[PDB]
Amino acid sequence: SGFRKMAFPSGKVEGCMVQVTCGTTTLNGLWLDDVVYCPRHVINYEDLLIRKSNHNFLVQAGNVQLRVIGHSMQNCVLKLKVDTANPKTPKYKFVRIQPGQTFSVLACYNGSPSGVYQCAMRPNFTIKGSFLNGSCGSVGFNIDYDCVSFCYMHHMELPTGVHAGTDLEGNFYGPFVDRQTAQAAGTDTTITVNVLAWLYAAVINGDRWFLNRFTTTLNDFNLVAMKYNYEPLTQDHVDILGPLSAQTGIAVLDMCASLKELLQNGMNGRTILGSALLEDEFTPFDVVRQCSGVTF
Amino acid sequence: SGFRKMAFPSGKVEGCMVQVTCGTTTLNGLWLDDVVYCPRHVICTSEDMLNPNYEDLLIRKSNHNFLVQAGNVQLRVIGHSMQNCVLKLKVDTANPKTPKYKFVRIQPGQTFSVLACYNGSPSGVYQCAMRPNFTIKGSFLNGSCGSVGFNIDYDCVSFCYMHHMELPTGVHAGTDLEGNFYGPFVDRQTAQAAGTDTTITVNVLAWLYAAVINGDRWFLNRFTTTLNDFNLVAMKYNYEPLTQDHVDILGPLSAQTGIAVLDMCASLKELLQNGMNGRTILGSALLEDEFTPFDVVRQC
Ligand SMILES: NC(=O)c1ccc2cncc(NC(=O)Cc3cccc(Cl)c3)c2c1
Ligand SMILES: [Cl-]
Repeated sequence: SGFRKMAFPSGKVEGCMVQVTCGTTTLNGLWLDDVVYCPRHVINYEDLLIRKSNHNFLVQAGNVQLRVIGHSMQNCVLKLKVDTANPKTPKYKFVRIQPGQTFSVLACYNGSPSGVYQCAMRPNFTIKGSFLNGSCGSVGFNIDYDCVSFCYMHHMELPTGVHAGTDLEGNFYGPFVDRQTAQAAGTDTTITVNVLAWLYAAVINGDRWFLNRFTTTLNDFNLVAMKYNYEPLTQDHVDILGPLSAQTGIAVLDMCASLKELLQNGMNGRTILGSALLEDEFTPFDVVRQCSGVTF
Repeated sequence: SGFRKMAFPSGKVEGCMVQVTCGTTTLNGLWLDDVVYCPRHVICTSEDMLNPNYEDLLIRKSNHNFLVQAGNVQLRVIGHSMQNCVLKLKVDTANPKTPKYKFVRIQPGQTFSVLACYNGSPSGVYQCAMRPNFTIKGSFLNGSCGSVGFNIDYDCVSFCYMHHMELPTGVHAGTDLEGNFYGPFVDRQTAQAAGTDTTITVNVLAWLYAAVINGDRWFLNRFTTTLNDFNLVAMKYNYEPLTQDHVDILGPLSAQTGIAVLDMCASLKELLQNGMNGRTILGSALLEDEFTPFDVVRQC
């Protein structure tokens, strides 16, 4: 029993964190095999990069200085070729995630990991993280068996306190650019399929006060979701929720009628899994994994 | 900016998790140097759990009855001893991945990270607090016994909790790494219940200071309070009494924000009276009590 916001064990990623210094700027890098990946803003980026030599980039792995022997740019990520392969390199892939998907973040400062938290890629492509100055280059990831799938690298904080970054191939999530200019996060929405998954997790843990005898059509629910700044629920989301529906005996559209009643009438002084708000940062897969105990 | 429930990086603890099997029971052990620490209830059957005599059960065991597995390697047990509710299995190999560590006993209100494990394999990490009633509101399934709680301040891992059992309300009970339980609990399947829980007042105050540091002041008011009047009101909402030690501990956050502790106590009194009125504080519609004054200073 119990339901916590749970991150993946961070050990496989900790063994990859390094410090990258270029001039006055110090940030974090990801050392995989013989390449160190970091935000290109550590340095017209092609014009700024052509003026740099390998010895201008100082890379520190623990108390050891790594020698940079090459450098190249891929989108908004700088790739520093080093003379030593990371002996701690885990099995890994670079994957691009979609809004609504969750991942763990290993927040780092000076190439030293300080904390790990779980979060979701918001529908507006920002993340509600917890980062201070020096956190740039911190990474987001998921784990599948023994394979680490790197999905995010931190680049900047927006004026509202939310965060923006890229996949590990340097492509930004969202309409952001890596420079000091007027940029704002778009109006955010609630991840509907995730709220539904969290309602199924509450039923599994013995919280059934919000259940009702009613059902709804997907069209009627989507009109209600549009009214309350909730993302549209598609047939794919309904299919994905299938296992949780079979486990609890509550049809997905039956759980939508509960969500509709919660949106129109509130919680009435009650909580669900210790929360007075509807939680949207647990995917259907996170709920099944936390209520089954899958290990890495 | 931002404020998240943040756990310590778990790598130093992952390299210590092993699987301990005794007969039909399989649970987790903590491998530090040449000793594997695990709940002594690994020697029990489900029947034995009503009134186990651990000394009588342990004397019937030999070293080869305990199967210890570290990854794909079987460790050889060369000795065994019991210390309170923890079993200490001497093994023939020192853990090469043993970090710098200490065993510390924490007090209610203190927070720590938990590395939840099954079959000696880590599955997840979360942050939690030792409740005033000595239970933890964890997320643990069958097989999670032996999972550990820790803090990593600087490069030293301070182990403070080992998971032993789930109570009927879904909350969890365990021991420090010397095998002494937190709370009036016993490793017996006897009728045991968590005492009435309360809110950790010093932690809610710390979290209100974190909100002010992140730019939010909507909840502040022009009033102050005496410590006694604050306690008379807060105890009516099931809040723990605030002591002079708590007021002293909040000193740095008071100096940073310019809001005296007893003025912050007056905003807390008002929040309990009024509720939030559709507003949130650091993305929460409830008053959060699982961040200590130390966690707020560390994260903000
Ligand atoms: N499904 C379960 O059996 C279950 C679920 C969540 C569980 C979460 N934590 C622990 C489990 N087990 C026990 O508490 C074992 C036990 C029993 C009595 C006395 C002691 Cl000291 C130990 C858990 C089991
Ligand atoms: Cl303590």
